[PDB]
Amino acid sequence: DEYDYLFKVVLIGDSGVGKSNLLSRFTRNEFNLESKSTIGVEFATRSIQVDGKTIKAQIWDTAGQERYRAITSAYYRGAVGALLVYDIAKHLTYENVERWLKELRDHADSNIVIMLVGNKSDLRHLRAVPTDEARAFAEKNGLSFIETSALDSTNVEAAFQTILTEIYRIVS
Amino acid sequence: FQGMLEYKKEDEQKLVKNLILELKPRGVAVNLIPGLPAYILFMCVRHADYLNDDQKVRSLLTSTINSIKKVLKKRGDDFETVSFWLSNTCRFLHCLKQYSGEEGFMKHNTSRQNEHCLTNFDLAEYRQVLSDLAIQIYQQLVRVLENILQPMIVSGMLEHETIQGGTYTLDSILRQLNSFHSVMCQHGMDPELIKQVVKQMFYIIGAITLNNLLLRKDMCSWSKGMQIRYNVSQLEEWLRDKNLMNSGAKETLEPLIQAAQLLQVKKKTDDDAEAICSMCNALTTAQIVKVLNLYTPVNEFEERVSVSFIRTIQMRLRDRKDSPQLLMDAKHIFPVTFPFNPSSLALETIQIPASLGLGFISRV
Ligand SMILES: Nc1nc2c(ncn2[C@@H]2O[C@H](COP(=O)(O)OP(=O)(O)O)[C@@H](O)[C@H]2O)c(=O)[nH]1
Ligand code: BEF
Ligand SMILES: [Mg+2]
Repeated sequence: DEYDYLFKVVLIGDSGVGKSNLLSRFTRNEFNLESKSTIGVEFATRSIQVDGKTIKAQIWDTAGQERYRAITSAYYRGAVGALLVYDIAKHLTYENVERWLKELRDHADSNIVIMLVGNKSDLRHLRAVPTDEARAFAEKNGLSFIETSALDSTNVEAAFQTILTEIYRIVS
Repeated sequence: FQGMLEYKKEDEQKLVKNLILELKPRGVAVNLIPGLPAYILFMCVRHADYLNDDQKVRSLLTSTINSIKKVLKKRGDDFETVSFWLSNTCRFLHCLKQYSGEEGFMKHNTSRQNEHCLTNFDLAEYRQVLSDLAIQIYQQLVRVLENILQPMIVSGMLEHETIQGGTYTLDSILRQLNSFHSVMCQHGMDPELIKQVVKQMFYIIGAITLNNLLLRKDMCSWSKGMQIRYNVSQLEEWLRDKNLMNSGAKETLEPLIQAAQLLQVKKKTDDDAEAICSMCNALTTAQIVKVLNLYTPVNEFEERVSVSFIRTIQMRLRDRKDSPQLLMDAKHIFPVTFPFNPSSLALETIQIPASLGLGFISRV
């Protein structure tokens, strides 16, 4: 297949927030209730259309764990986009967003496009992170914002579509 | 029309020559519908059976099998040739079963198709000959594709670095795979056969890549592990795009995947050891220990795998009862199972184009 742009996008956030299922939902429309902690680094691609151009998303995935700095550097290297993910039903994962933002600033290009993603929006009855609170943090820190559900697929396409479009605005 | 084909006894060699010996796979009339030579051949058998001519039945079937063997002996190293005649031999076998007159092979037949069944001859023995012939053709197909893929694997799967963001690359392998698959599809090869061929190709890719890991220290780092995992992910996505996720091809890569994972994971604590043992169930103890031994870091702040850690691994993998295998047999061929795929094609509707050069054949 052919493409006009190749955008490396990385997924970051606490273990269990749903990074790998966001990947699987977007790239192959699949979801796993029993997905286990990601081993090493995983990869998946999908091409979309932006402004009449074919943009190939190259999505990197890894566990929200501590690792050798060199591996982290390789993970972020060349990334033009990042999904910073937390669990709307787990406030601790939202509290740790600052930590992942710090890792981002330490390793990523200064012009990387960052979207704050509140995943598991299907768990409405268990919400621990107010939408307004997270959106306000995102806006304050120069991040895009969206709430997704990898489970029922809500806003998953829109999330990737938006961040890939914002990257395109910068690099085209 | 009856759905048979009549030919003079003096034109039998002429029949097998144009339809089998000198027939081109890329023929325009041949690419209208798949298995056309197989259908034409069988339509002649029906007439022989209808004529109760046991001598003609014997000669034609003998001329057919020997003509197919001849093409594959002459044009032996051509993928398209082998692929084409594997498809047509199987279809010729399909016809002999579908129109055998045996109830077990006529469950999907129409009323008119049953009227086309053989009435005078039991060709059960001849079907066995073709079945064994089909096995030999498939064997030959695998050898040809293996000879093409083998030189590309090491360079494309390991040596060519792209994870940081002429000789063969991953795209080279991907393109070759596409060519193989496209050819088999064009010939209308049985889907069960195509899937088994793809599985065979992926095993070859996996085994050769994994064997090089187990033989080279300059390939055992976390960076190479990431590269290998990405390369495999590309192969997986190719499978998905071609609707081959049930071919078994992906599962053959599982030892390679776990080796790539082993290169990436932590290798120090007892928890790391337990994680490795639980993770590498598709690798043997010898293979796991080997990779840990060959693990040669390329950065400063990271140490080599200690002897204490390796002992811990061997201790945990003591109670496992697995194969003693170290290097894999990259030449191994999985035993092929052949399907029986009868078609809805109406023999009485099949016409013979003039470009085939078979005008001497009368349509009965
Ligand atoms: N209810 C719900 N559960 C989810 C969603 N996304 C992921 N999960 C579950 O959360 C668990 C962790 O998912 P995973 O993708 O492996 O988290 P990761 O460590 O960030 O990759 C899994 O059991 C998933 O089934 C979602 O949108 N809604
Ligand atoms: F555990 Be997840 F993969 F971060
Ligand atoms: Mg994960």
